[PDB]
Amino acid sequence: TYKYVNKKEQESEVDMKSATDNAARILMWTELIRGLGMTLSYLFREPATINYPFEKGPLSPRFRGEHALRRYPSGEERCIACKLCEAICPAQAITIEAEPRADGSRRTTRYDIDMTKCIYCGFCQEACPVDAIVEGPNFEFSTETHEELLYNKEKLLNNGDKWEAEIAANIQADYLYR
Amino acid sequence: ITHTGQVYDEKDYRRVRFVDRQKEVNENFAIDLIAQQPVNEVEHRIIACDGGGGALGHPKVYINLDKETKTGTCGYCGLQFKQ
Amino acid sequence: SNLIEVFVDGQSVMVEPGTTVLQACEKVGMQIPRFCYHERLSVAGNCRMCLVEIEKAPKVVAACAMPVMKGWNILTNSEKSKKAREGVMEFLLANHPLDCPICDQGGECDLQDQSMMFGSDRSRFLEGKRAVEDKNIGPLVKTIMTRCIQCTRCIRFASEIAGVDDLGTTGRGNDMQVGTYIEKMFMSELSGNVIDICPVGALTSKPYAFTARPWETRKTESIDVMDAVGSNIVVSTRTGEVMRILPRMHEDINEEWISDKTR
Amino acid sequence: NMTLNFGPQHPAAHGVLRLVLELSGEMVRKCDPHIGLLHRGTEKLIEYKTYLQALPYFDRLDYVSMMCNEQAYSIAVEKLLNIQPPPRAQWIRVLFGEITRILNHIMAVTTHALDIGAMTPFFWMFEEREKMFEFYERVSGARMHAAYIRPGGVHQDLPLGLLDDIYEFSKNFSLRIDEVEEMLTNNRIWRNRTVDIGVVTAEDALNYGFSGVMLRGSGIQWDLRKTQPYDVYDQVEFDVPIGSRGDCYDRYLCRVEEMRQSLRIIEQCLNKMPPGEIKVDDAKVSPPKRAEMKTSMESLIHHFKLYTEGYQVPPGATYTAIEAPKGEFGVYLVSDGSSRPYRCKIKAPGFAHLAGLDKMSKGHMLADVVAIIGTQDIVFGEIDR
Amino acid sequence: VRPRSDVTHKQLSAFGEYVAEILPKYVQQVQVSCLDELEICIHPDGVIPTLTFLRDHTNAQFKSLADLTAVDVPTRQNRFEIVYNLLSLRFNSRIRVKTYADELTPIDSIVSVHIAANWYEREVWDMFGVFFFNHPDLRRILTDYGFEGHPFRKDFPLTGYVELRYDDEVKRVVAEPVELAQEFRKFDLNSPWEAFPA
Amino acid sequence: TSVKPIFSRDLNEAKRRVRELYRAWYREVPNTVHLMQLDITVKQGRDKVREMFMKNAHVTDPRVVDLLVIKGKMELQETIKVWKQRTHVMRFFHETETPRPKDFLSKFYMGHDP
Amino acid sequence: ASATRVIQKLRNWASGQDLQAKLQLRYQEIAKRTQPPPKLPVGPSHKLSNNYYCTRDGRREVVPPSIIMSSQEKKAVTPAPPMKRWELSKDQPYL
Amino acid sequence: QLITVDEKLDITTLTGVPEEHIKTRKVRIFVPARNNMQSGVNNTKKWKMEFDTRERWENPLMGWASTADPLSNMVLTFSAKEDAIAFAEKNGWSYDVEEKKVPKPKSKSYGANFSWNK
Amino acid sequence: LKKTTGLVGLAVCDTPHERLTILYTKTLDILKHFPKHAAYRKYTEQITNEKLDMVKAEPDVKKLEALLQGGEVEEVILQAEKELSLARKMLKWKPWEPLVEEPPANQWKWPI
Ligand SMILES: COC1=C(OC)C(=O)C(CC=C(C)C)=C(C)C1=O
Ligand code: SF4
Ligand code: SF4
Ligand code: SF4
Ligand code: FES
Ligand SMILES: [Zn+2]
Repeated sequence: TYKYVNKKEQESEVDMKSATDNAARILMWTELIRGLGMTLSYLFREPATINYPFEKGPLSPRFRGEHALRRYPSGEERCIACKLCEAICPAQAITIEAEPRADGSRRTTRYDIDMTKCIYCGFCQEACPVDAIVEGPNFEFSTETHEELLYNKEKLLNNGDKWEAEIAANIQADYLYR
Repeated sequence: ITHTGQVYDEKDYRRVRFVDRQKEVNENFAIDLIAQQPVNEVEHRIIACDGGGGALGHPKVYINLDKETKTGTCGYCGLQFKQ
Repeated sequence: SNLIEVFVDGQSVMVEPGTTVLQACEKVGMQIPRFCYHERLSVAGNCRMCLVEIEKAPKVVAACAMPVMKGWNILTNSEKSKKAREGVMEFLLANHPLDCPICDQGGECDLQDQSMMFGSDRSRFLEGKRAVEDKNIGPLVKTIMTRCIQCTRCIRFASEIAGVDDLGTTGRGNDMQVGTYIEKMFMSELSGNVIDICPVGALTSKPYAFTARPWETRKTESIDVMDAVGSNIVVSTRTGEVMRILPRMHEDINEEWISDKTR
Repeated sequence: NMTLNFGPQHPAAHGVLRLVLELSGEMVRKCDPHIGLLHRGTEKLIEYKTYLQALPYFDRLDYVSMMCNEQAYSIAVEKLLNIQPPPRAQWIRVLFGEITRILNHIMAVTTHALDIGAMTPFFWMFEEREKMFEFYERVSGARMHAAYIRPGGVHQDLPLGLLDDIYEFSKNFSLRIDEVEEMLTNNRIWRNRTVDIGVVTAEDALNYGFSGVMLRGSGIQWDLRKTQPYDVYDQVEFDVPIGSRGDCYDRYLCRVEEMRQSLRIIEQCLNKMPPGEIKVDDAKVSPPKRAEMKTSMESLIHHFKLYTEGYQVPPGATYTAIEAPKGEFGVYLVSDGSSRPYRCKIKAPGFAHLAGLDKMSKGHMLADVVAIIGTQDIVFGEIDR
Repeated sequence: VRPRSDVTHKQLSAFGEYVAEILPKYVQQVQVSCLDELEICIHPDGVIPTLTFLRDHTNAQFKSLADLTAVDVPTRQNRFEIVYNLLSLRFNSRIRVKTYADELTPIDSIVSVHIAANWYEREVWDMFGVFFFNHPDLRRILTDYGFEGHPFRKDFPLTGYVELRYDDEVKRVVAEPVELAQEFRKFDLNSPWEAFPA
Repeated sequence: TSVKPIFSRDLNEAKRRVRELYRAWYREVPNTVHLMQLDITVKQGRDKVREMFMKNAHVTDPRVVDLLVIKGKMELQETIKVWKQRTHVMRFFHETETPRPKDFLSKFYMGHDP
Repeated sequence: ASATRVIQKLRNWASGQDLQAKLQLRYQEIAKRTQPPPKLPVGPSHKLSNNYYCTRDGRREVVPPSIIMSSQEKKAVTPAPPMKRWELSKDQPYL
Repeated sequence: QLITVDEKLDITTLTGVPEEHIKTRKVRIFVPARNNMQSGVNNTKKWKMEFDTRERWENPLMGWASTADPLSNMVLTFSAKEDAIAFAEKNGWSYDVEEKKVPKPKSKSYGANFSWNK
Repeated sequence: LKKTTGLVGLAVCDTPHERLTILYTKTLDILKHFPKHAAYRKYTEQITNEKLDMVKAEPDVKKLEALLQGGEVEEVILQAEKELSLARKMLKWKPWEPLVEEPPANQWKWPI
């Protein structure tokens, strides 16, 4: 099904009345005045902006935001170094090397997410079997120096501890969907 | 210092990085935090650790607590269970 | 002379009398999904994951153990021989403990892949699983044997390639556990090969427990210098430090095996 | 001819464009656009990445129509795997595909005006655009660059409040098009700036491979959404807005109509979205559900292999074209049996359009060229790839 | 499993024969994928002739060039596989004509047949190095002005050999041999087990 | 053997084209050093041209030579029709990079893999 | 909203439209957050019976391209049936 | 008409490779062996030629591996030994081909394991 | 009769039946030189003869547009002379000849 836009169905022959109406349109800028009315109208509408520090634009539970590594309620970090979070990262951001901890458990000696390399796809959130690496809600982590953006296990684990309460609520809300 | 005894030697220069800055480490260390949790005294030879929370936990696995001497430990949580 | 002609899906390959059905598929180029069959280990038939369908025959045959016969057509990809694999893989997986992110034979599993390629997408085992007590077989091999698919390749190697004759099956039913009855370590050279030969990650290497994961390992083919047999070996290096040395096959020198010292 | 380059920093240059202009006086006699300022190596990087981990790249080729772009890769990979997405997923892709064409057109119409000098239309619609991204963020977690449309099916089910919120946006959006409609469609100043500028004749448009609103604006009747119905575009009713003459006005008017026609398609999708699964049930192609991978061994093996290695699509090659808001976006994916692709030629509606700038901007002033680029809706991510 | 209509695999198949018959001097192979897509294969010399017949034949009008690309099979003697995908708005069908070109054996240019190719042919030269005779203005389009090497060739390193940084001493941007701080981890992904006869 | 000729039937005819390009570059070096305000000496630059034109002196095959000038011509066009700014041109001189010694003892003293 | 009637009337007029009916700012009409928990439906293939994958795996039942005219009276045939002319819309043919 | 050239296609001059990495890089054409871990043989089919390995020094700030060799991660796959050798000759890289070594036929029969005297 | 064709550049051609009959008869003529059993000659002659026959048979252009498709009649005119141009071009090309050269072996083997 098609539709002609800007196709004049027929040649309306000028009638004085028509001509006057048109000539008035050119002479007294009638349509231009129409446009001014629209903007005056909004001037009276409530502005949609938010006080950025005081009010925040709404983000729902799946917002990917900033990486964090979670821990079991007991206190044992969730990651067991299966290293498929490294395998599926599209940007090669996550670097993981592991060795059996003294307890005998499997754990990662080094877990480094290069956030400048990361493109926040959220697949790592997807891939983890124990769901140790999660996309945390915080988006405000702008840093003065490039090195700060590179994150080792201690920053991510600390990021995990700080935001665990909200991360748990967010995962709680969206897990049925996944 | 860190979880893995990562401590720059007294002569290493990456210590310059920490000059005038905090070397980020976490007081809460897992090796210790799991220890605190007590051994679960289950009464069945084989029990399962779903990870706590089912889908919100870790892949389900069954542990054989048959060895009387030792206690089964979930390769995931580290939680220990004894018969 | 001594050249029967058997058809693998009508390809008229010709094989010496004595060749098994699995071997007939190999020369055409097809590969029967197999567990418990290793070229240099005796045929045992334990897994029955290789069931194929010779044409005009009531039942499917065991590839690795069936002497081929004249005329037979293998029908390896026949609807039937796929139910005969879609239904075996159902069983191996049913009693299997899903700790694939613990099993360091993660990408080195002939049971996930043979499951991702020749098996089903789901499970129907709503019942409970089993668990087998682990064993301290030694300081080199970590036997997390709840993983074992009772494929008896260890018991063979430990008897046929190496003359240890220690590892054995113990019991019957679904609690046949293939571990030393009394806890006597498997101390012998040629010991570490069990790791490489167990397709499951039940018993794997204890030093290389959790240092890596195979997709990452860059593999450079080199020569054994520890001993004068000069066994061929592959040095698996990640980010510039060697993580593992595992055998690579040289018919004449080390045919898929390497010493406990040089790995 | 006083060679002058439209350097990148200039706002009208879309950030990266070095149009070497030869100014025969103010009249410009020749343009030699020097693209390449945003070539990222998108198609040599994809060869080194598995099919799922290359999806994200397709959200960054045209960065103003993310999901429609990732519906072209998803359809391609799906063809090469002879798998089809479940019924609910196909409606969701059509629902998100039209939200993206409204999103691209708000981008194209308002930024064109920003270049010409009308500043208010951009602000009114951009507030309506963040209303829309929210829909992306609420369904995928990313305002833009979602990764929601997956090679097989889509990734996660719609949250339980999205379709009501999409109705409320679509219910009131048309007045918003009506409002810039009044402010920038009859202004003698717009018409003069846009009418009779960059006229492209019908056969020339086909020969230059324009294939888009540029094809439809001159009267050729071609929409890959009705001609070769991909996904469900066979079960939704819409009218292609064919223009008559080809001036940059007729092309604007067509873009404003497609926003209106997309509201008609979005309405149908909310009214008729089926109950069902959002991703095909073959664990071999689409990853197993979180509960299943944590309770069934066959699912953990399938999750481990899919995330670590890949789908391993069967060897073959396909060119799949979908009507992206800019025009025909096509992926020629050549595939060996491996889990990672061998070649992925992204046909960008835009490589062809920018070539036409020299022919279209003929006998035109420095100012006309600003309108000529604006009416091609060119995003240099797609052209540079 | 995708729905497949054999109406197309028959229509397209027939057309393939029609093209082949009409242009037997150049058509080497004409196949229809299982995905209902035709792919006439032509000797490189048939570039001009086969396209023109498709652009201007009443029973096969293929007016617009969807794309011109060149896969590179290093094993193949003729490395590049120039592929031209065309669309027929009249018959609502697409066809692909693919030829083979080695590094120093140029292909003819079709800018005459379709001017769409003016840019894509420059793109193929810049990335793969195939040369197109009779091209109006062949010159690098996507790569940097001084770039050395053709990037999409399978034999070109991803990271490349040169990277840019600003040097104060010389107060100007300056190439240096690439030094990467985390090399691309080359995960080996192929599984040692095949999937089907194919 | 049995190759098709790209543009030059034989090394002889091909060499003709190289001569032309050399001339072109030779005549152009001075202009560039002035339109780009490059801090180099025309003589110096002209030697560089010679360097490059000989770096590929060994090529014996006619087809390879022909492409080489096509490519060479393209570079000139980017430098006379100026689309290549100083950063691009000076790169030819490898001014910032530290030269590497080729003496074995030198390499031994510095790099694991020479 | 929350606009004194007069401002609204001026607004509606200057714009020429009842902008009040369709305000852009959202007020208590947007889906409340914490919508109820979702129990999503399991699709086909989850049957526990007659679910053999071999009977549902289009991935590799696909075959190598069919080949015609390999190098190694008759009526004319088109790429496909000539296309059918699109028909003018009926809700809004023009404009 | 075609012209005659006996010169081994060498196109080292057109490829655009830095001089150092064309004269100091040895590539090996080999058919990949099978990690003994798995028994599948689908990765021991096509020949591959791989450039010689180079420096991988540790990075001071994060400890990540760092490499200065561009042709390191590049492994091209060639279907036959003849074609791979050709690639090395025209690109000018040195080559040292390794013959494919395929498992020799081995005679197996379940009956043997039950032999009266083995 | 019509005011204008949908396509922007194309212009209404009065005497369209006459213009088509001129072009169609010309092509038939040029094809007369093609080798006798040449595939292009037999195939295009069949298409062109049917097109003329219909153009001769139908005196109403609107129904003529329906009978040989072509959308607007003006397009059919462009397609016919485009074909006339190619017919002249192919006579020079001589594509009816056998394959120029067989593909190098393994040139078309995709799994690689
Ligand atoms: C909508 O098209 C585009 C613009 O013009 C309106 C641009 O300005 C720009 C960049 C503009 C600036 C300075 C933010 C981009 C990227 C673009 O895509
Ligand atoms: S996936 Fe989850 S668990 Fe496995 S390594 Fe990455 S983070 Fe640790
Ligand atoms: S063996 Fe280890 S890896 Fe293979 S399946 Fe069982 S657990 Fe997963
Ligand atoms: S241990 Fe490995 S080899 Fe021995 S039986 Fe269990 S699985 Fe087979
Ligand atoms: S391989 Fe056939 S029985 Fe195990
Ligand atoms: Zn646990």
